[PDB]
Amino acid sequence: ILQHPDGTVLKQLQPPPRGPRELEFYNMVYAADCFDGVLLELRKYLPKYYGIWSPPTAPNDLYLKLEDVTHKFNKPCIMDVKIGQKSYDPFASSEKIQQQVSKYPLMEEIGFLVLGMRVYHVHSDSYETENQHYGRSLTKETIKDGVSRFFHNGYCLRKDAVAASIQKIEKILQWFENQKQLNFYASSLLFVYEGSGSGGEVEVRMIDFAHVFPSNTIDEGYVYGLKHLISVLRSILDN
Ligand SMILES: Nc1ncnc2c1ncn2[C@@H]1O[C@H](COP(=O)(O)OP(=O)(O)O)[C@@H](O)[C@H]1O
Ligand SMILES: O=P(O)(O)O[C@@H]1[C@H](O)[C@H](O)[C@@H](OP(=O)(O)O)[C@H](OP(=O)(O)O)[C@H]1O
Ligand SMILES: [Mg+2]
Ligand SMILES: [Mg+2]
Repeated sequence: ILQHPDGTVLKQLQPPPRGPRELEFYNMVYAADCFDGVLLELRKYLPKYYGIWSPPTAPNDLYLKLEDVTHKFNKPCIMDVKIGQKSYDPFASSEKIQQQVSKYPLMEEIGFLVLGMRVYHVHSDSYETENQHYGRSLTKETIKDGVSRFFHNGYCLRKDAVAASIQKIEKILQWFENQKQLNFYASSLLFVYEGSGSGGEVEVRMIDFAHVFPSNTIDEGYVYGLKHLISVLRSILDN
């Protein structure tokens, strides 16, 4: 992921089949001649898409040019949460299924996995980061405090950002409850709030679409993960 001063990011296409699939997902959603109401609504929850991009001198090197969801923030606090009960897709091999379940064998039970966070601490004007091993170490007993950490700025819990997050996730859940044409595996929600007195800006966007597939069913694992995440955030409001 390359961050560009124009308010965009360039995401390098992953090797096939993942990179090509993510490209085609964005092309499908953002097709200029799209009149599918489901897809037009989905656009609101994705980074804006500016098409495929390559360097002028390197047509081989393929990127997606996307809105930088963090651009409007002064001190963005960022968390990436993988959503669903399964982080492997319908065409995964036995080995891949085993790999993915072994990365986090609680995915079926919890329905989400924190991939990382970067949190602004007001007292020290500095960021604290957690890597992939943080979320993979969370259990049912520790998931609430694990998530809470994202919203704690060193002196208080940002319940404003928690409540805003619930409200934005709820609109995404509504979209999911009103479509049966796409299932999303190994995709994430990106949470951003303002760390730096009306810093009430919050973003929750869907990202990472290397494993989205056509379907004829509600995405039940995704819905389960969103509901559980909402449940956890709601309990944090009682702290
Ligand atoms: N559109 C975006 N705006 C801001 N940050 C982004 C955006 N897309 C990705 N990122 C950041 O880059 C990280 C990795 O991007 P992602 O699409 O998940 O790639 P990967 O397929 O390598 O997991 C995310 O966790 C997020 O912090
Ligand atoms: O973050 P880590 O610990 O390196 O582990 C990776 C992580 O689970 C990725 O989400 C996954 O890609 P997919 O979500 O696309 O499966 C990747 O699979 P890969 O090794 O097959 O790329 C894993 O190696
Ligand atoms: Mg990702
Ligand atoms: Mg990915």
